[PDB]
Amino acid sequence: PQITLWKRPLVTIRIGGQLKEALLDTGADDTVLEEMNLPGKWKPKMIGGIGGFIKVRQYDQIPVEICGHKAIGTVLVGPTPVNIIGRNLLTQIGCTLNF
Amino acid sequence: PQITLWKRPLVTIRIGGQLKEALLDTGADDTVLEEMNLPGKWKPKMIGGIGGFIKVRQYDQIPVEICGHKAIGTVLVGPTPVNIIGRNLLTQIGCTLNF
Amino acid sequence: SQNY
Repeated sequence: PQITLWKRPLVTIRIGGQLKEALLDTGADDTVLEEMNLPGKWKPKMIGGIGGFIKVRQYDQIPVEICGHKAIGTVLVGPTPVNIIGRNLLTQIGCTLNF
Repeated sequence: PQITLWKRPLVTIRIGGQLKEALLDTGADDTVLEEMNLPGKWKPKMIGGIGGFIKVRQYDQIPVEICGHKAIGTVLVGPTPVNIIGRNLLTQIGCTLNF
Repeated sequence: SQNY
């Protein structure tokens, strides 16, 4: 699909058997999801942006489907205000910026 | 152009006669630059990011050339970790996300 | 307002 930027580019994702809305974020290196009790081993991590750092849990090799396009990689889980799809998954679904 | 996302979507902008590098960021409502002088009136504003909220200076109707494409609009200046071009100017240059 |  093509997503214009008049509005926040919110799309449906499927992760861990849950359907969610998530923001396609070309500014994010990583994918950060709202607090959710995923099974699996994790490692603690800190990620930053405007306003500073939040503590998150890093899960590896998590299948995530984004608008029907499959992807699998690292997802960070913690108190983000919004589910964020970062470049690690955006590259797997073939996502580009175009102008 | 078409910009893939295996690397950070960093581009050169011109603003206030000066060249800077900035991240094309579909996850940002607004355009936030690191500390710098801009001409004209500004008003204090607060914005939110992943780590919490910050205080910025808001400059309206600022011309910004982005990868050769002209925008004129709001530029926020404050303690962001990287210069970001948000949707307010991305839309002006006709930027979409495509996959 | 919101910038991720």
